[PDB]
Amino acid sequence: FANITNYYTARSYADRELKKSRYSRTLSFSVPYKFIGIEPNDPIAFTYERYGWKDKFFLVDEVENTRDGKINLVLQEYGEDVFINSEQVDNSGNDIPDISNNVLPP
Amino acid sequence: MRLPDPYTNPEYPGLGFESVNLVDNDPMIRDELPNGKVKEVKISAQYWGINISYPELFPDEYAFLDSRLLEYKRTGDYLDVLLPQYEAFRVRGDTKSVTIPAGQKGSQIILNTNGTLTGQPKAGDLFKLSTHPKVYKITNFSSSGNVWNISLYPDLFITTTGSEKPVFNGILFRTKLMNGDSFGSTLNNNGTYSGISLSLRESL
Repeated sequence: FANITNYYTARSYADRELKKSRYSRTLSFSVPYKFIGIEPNDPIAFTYERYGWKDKFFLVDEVENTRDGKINLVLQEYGEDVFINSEQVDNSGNDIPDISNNVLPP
Repeated sequence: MRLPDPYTNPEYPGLGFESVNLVDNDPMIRDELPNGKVKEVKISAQYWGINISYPELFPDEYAFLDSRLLEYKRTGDYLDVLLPQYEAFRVRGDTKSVTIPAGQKGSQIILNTNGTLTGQPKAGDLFKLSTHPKVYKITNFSSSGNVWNISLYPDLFITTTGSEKPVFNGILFRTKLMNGDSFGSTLNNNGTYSGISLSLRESL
């Protein structure tokens, strides 16, 4: 992490990434001109009865708009647990100041 | 410029249209969803396609027809094509005292005949405005007094400015000759020209 300096925030973000890595499954399909307005990172519930899917959570990853009113989509599977935060402990006592690089007085 | 037909030129009976083909060209994007609902999308314009076939042509008939076609290709004019089957005279009178309210951009013309026109147009006839060259077919007609409600197949290619005058008789297709890139006619040993076909397209 380049832009994160808080230890607990970085730990939470790493936990989120680890949770998000467990859902690696993408889906692509096309929809008619209706449903216009879909944008990436939008919540979509997929329901395909042939599979064991009933309102499965997905996030838009790729959206392509054509001039003949057809929208191509690529969904990315997510979960609810991705956005809940697990309890952590305090690293307050593990700080290591650099008190070196100077001459100690007598 | 008018295409030679046995109305203006009866001395050349071989110039008659042995068979015409009025082609309805309205390109659309048709998509069939798996739920059984077929959906269409229309963007491009509709243009009447006319295909003319000819019989064996004697040297004088072919000379006249070829001179006219070469004159067309020289001046870059527009061939006018007259279909006899669409020349039934129903509406008669003056089309200058009739008024068309402006702002009509849909697929329907509402005009006040002002009682100056006798007869009524029939569905399936040919209708055209005086300020635009596009040719329309009347799909429905309801008359309530002097105001007429004419319904046209192609959506109005122009927005009425209030100065347009309806034209019911003497309607010509402002066509442009296709397949003119490779245009030819074989002359047989018996002196008659064969294999002449005109694929025309309405270039409004």
